[PDB]
Formats: sequence, structure tokens, C-alpha cells
Amino acid sequence: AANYLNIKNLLDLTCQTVADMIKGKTPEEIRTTFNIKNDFTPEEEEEVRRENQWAFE
Amino acid sequence: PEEVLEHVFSFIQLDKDRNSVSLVCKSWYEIERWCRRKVFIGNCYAVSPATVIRRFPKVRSVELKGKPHFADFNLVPDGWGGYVYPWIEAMSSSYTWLEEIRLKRMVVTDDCLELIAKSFKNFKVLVLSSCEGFSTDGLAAIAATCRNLKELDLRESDVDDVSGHWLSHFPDTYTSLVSLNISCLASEVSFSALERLVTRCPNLKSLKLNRAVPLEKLATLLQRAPQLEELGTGGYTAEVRPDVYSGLSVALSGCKELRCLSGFWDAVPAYLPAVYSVCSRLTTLNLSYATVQSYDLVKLLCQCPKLQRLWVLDYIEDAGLEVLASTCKDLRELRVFPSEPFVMEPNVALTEQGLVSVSMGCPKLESVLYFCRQMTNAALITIARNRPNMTRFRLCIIEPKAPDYLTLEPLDIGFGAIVEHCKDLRRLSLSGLLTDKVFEYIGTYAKKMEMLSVAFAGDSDLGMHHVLSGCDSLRKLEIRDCPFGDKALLANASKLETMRSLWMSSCSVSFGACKLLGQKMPKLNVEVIDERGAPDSRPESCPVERVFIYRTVAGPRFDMPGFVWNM
Ligand SMILES: O=P(O)(O)O[C@H]1[C@H](OP(=O)(O)O)[C@@H](OP(=O)(O)O)[C@H](OP(=O)(O)O)[C@@H](OP(=O)(O)O)[C@H]1OP(=O)(O)O
Ligand SMILES: CC(C)(C)OC(=O)NCCCCCC[C@H](C(=O)O)c1c[nH]c2ccccc12
Repeated sequence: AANYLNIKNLLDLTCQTVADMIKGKTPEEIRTTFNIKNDFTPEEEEEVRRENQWAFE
Repeated sequence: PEEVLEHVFSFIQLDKDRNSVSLVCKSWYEIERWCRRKVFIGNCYAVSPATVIRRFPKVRSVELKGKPHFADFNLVPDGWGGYVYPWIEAMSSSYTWLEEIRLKRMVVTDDCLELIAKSFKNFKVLVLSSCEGFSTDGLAAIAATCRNLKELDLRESDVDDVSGHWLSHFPDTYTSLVSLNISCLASEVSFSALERLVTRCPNLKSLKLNRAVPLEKLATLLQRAPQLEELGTGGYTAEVRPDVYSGLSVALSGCKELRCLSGFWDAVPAYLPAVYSVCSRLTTLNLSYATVQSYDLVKLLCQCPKLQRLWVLDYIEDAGLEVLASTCKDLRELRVFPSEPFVMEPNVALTEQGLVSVSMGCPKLESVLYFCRQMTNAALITIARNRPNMTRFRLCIIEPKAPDYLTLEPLDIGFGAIVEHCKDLRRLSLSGLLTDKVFEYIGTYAKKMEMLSVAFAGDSDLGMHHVLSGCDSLRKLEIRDCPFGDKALLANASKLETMRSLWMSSCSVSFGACKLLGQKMPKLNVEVIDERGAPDSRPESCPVERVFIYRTVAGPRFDMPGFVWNM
């Protein structure tokens, strides 16, 4: 489901369950099951993880 | 997708998951920082205001903790740190839309509270959990200015008691109060203001009172607040009279939505049974300050079949708990506090048979905190055999280095059983006579453990070494007066980076080893908190008083006082 036309309740229906795809999955598990391609030089993809786990978790 | 993602992300609210999505693509990192509502900062010194304000610029809610836990044991002297001001001041002009600030063990001051008040128009939630350094003047300012305050929660703080006047500054146009927890205030608020306040607050849902609010007046506030979900009483003593008992009783049955009860200071047994219409819908009960003997607690607990949480003094007793065991099949968390600890003298008959009972009896017991004076590996073995689902277990035996009193053996197989059988044990706090052998159990078995607290245990660094070596999930490790030092500590140096903090006080970690570690480990701050004067004024090999290590992306801190050294 896309939409154009704005059926606000149903956005809520898909989003809540796509979101449900994601919760409790690594950035890989997501990126795999989804086919986003990792666009992080592993220097940035590692400064970011250190911030995440050291400061926000 | 795209603005869809914005909508998909709103469904995700765990920090872990938010962090996870931030790491899935540069685009996701970006949509995410933009639409993140809350930040959790477990350690105020692990990152800096500006770094936070600059990732995450649309933040509505901020949670921050300062001092390590053993600050409750008076093991971190005054001035150490924890100042919250830099955060308030940073967010003060970036965080226009800011709604909640929850702080744990921080220094917070009247100009902090002023600034919060003056700068956050939509401000709603203030929880100051074991903070210090403000006064009722600061509270005044918040009352006078925050026109949408929904929660003012002061659990467990040292307030400067300037006076109860502060509560009257809430204007008459103020109605939005949802939660008010003033149990730590000694200052006596004005009963008229307060009553007038409860009445114009239709959404007041949790009200927790100070001692100075005498039992006689309880009834009146309750008839004004019949929607309360939780209540904490005030003083709970009085001349025994039936007008009084009766007004209480009626007032209480008036609140059909109460689930939580506490307070009960100086409680008079005569006046507890009023709480009984309430009893049977009741999920949390806290009788910590009620010094009321066993039979009395047991009359009260008999009619709480729905009870999920119970904190109680130890005045309940073994018989007490044998009752709880048959009675509250739904009990989840049990905390027995000690009734008089500096006396070595069983004044109550609370032993380990209690804990053992409870644990056969409540299939959902998963969290325990328990002070007895005596223990056995037969008890722990049984406790562990019965509660494989246990997730938090703190035990605290009053005599230190006390051994199993039947075998004289120390408690290692004891706690071995716990760690081996509660495969989710996520927090563990130890005591009794204990040798390096327990740590071997811990490091082999405690694989989900995240928090471990230890005092007067262990034989050599071998102990600490199985712990940093074995415990995959370790986040907080904190230790006092054990024979643990340089070796385990440098042997496992990089574990310290997968952990949030390590705290060691009266151990034998030499100043030499502290120094080395700081240099091996630019990114940890290794802090020597020691009050005898500079450490280099003593030979490298002398144990520091305390050292506290923790990872940070901010590098070393700016507000150390004089008795703290960074490395
Ligand atoms: O998640 P943390 O950063 O480790 O915070 C923990 C945690 O609090 P929260 O899970 O609510 O965030 C504990 O909760 P449990 O272990 O009980 O599940 C809480 O324990 P209490 O139940 O006593 O509140 C404990 O408090 P404390 O350490 O004072 O015992 C506190 O530890 P922090 O001091 O690190 O926040
Ligand atoms: C010591 C003074 C200054 C009285 O501070 C307090 O009043 N403190 C309230 C006591 C809180 C009880 C926490 C139990 C604490 C715990 O982590 O649960 C604990 C149990 N066994 C231990 C062994 C070693 C280290 C810690 C523990």
C-alpha cells in the first residue's frame, strides 16, 4: 500500500506492521530482509554504533 | 518509501530499535535523528549536551542519570559531579518543544528549575529521583510558571526545606496535574492550598503525600479525588475513634480505581483495616515504613489476591510469607527490608524459610530483594530449582562473610544454582562468605547478567577475572571491599569498553595500575576518587580509595572537583 489520496487510518495499519517487521532486528537483519544496501564506509558505520551504544542506550 | 518512513518510525520507541534503524542506511540515519522524541542518557558523562542536541534536534523528552548507584551507600563524596545545569542550559535554547525531563541522582539547583520553567513553554513532566541541591524555592518557580505541568514527582530527593509556601504558587487557573509525589518533603505544605489543588485537578491520578499531612485529613482529600489510581498516605497515626476510622473507610471505598498504596508512616494497627475495600483490586503495596507486626501484615495481605508487588519490613516474617505464598498467586516482585540492622540480634523471625516459601508459592516471582541474617545453599538451591524464571535477585545477609549456618560452607554452590538455573537472571547482588569459586559459576553461567554487585566476597583477582572474562551481557559491575586489584583489571582492559561502568572502592587497585589503564585506554575515563590528597604523593603501588571507570565519547570531564583525578 501506497496512497496519494490519504486514507489516514490505513497508513496507520501498514506502518504499525512494517514497523513490526523491524523491532528487535539488527541493522543487518533489517537491511537484508528489505534489500537496502549499506552505504556506510565502515569508519562512519562505527562511529555511529559507538555513539548509539555508549551514549543512547 | 519516504514520508511513509517518518510514519513507520513513530511506531518504534525502544532505544535499541531506534539505534538499530539509524544504522541501516545513511537515509535512515537521517530521517530517524529528525523524528526521535526521546533520548535515554544512562551516564551523563558519556556524551555531551552539544553532541546530543546536534544529532536529535527535535527532542521532546530527556532522561539522564548522574552518580553511580553506590552513591546511595554514601560511597561517593559530595561534589563528585552530576551537575545537570550544562544540560538545561544547552537544551534551554535548542529544545523549544521540550516536555519531560527525568533525572536520576543529579545535582539540580534553583536556577536550574528557574531556567527549565522560563524556557520550556510546553513543559509537562518533572521527575527528580534521588536528586539534591535545590530547595522549595525552586519548586515554587516551577509551580508559579509551568502552566502545563502534568507530573511533579520528587521520589527520594534531598530538598532544602525552606517551607511549604511553594505549593500555593500553582495558580487557580491550573488544572492539569496528573501525578504528584511529594513524599520526601519534610516541610508542611498548606492543607487548604493542597485541597483546593486536588479538587480543580480532575486528572489527578497518583497522589503521594508527605508525612506532615496527618491521617485525619486524608479522608477529605480522598473525597476530592475519587479517581486516584495510586495513593501514598501521609502520617497514618491518630487517636483511635470511630468517626475517624469511618470517614477513612468510606473515603477509600469511594476510590474504586486505586491499585497502589503506600506511605503508612508511624502506622497504627487499629487504622489499617480501613484500607480493605481497596485490598482486593490492589497490585502494588508498600508497607516499608509501617512498623507493624506480623499478624497485622498478614490480615492485610490475606485479602489482596491480585497483588503483584510487595515491599514490606521484615516484621512480616517466615509465617508472614508462608501466607503470601498461598495468597498472592500473582506476586511478581518481593522486597523485604530489614527492621533494625546495626543490632546483630534477630529481632524478628525472618529467616530463609521465607524466601524459600515464597518461591515454591508464586509461580510468577521473578524479582527479589531480601535482607535476612542467615542462609544456606539448600535454600538457594531450592529457590533456584523452583524459580527458573527469576530475572533479578539481590540477597543481602546481615553478618558479612556469614556462611551456610548448617554446613559452614561458604555460599558458592548457593549462588551457583541461581546463576545456573535462572538463565535470564539479569541482575544479581551477592553476599555471604564467598570464595573465587562463585565467580567461576558466575562467569561460566550468568550469561545474561547485566548488573552485578559484590561486597566482602572473593579470594584474588581470579574472581574479578572470571567475571569480566565470562559475562557476556555485563553493563554495571560494582565492588567494594573485595581482594581484587590490578591483574584482573588490566588483563580485561577492553571488556571495560563493552560496559557502561565499573566502580571499585576499598579494593586493592594501586594508583600505578590506574595510570596505566588510562593510557592504555584513551576512551575510558578512569577516575580516582580519593580524599587523602594527590595520589602521586603516595607510592604508585598503594591502593586508591576508589576508582570509577566508564566509557565515554566526550573524553574527560570538566567539573571534576579537587579529589578526583582523571587517570
Ligand atoms: O536500566 P538501568 O540503566 O540499568 O537502570 C536500573 C534499572 O532501572 P530501569 O530498568 O527502570 O531503567 C533497575 O531496574 P530493575 O533492575 O529493578 O529492573 C533499577 O532497579 P530498581 O528496581 O531498584 O529501580 C536500578 O536502580 P538502582 O540501580 O538504584 O537499584 C537502575 O540502576 P541505575 O542506578 O543504573 O539506574
Ligand atoms: C548504607 C546507607 C548509607 C544506609 O544507604 C542506604 O540507606 N541504603 C539503602 C540500602 C539499599 C539496598 C540495596 C541492596 C543491594 C542491591 O544491589 O540490591 C545489595 C544487596 N546485596 C549486596 C551486596 C553488595 C553490594 C550491594 C548489595
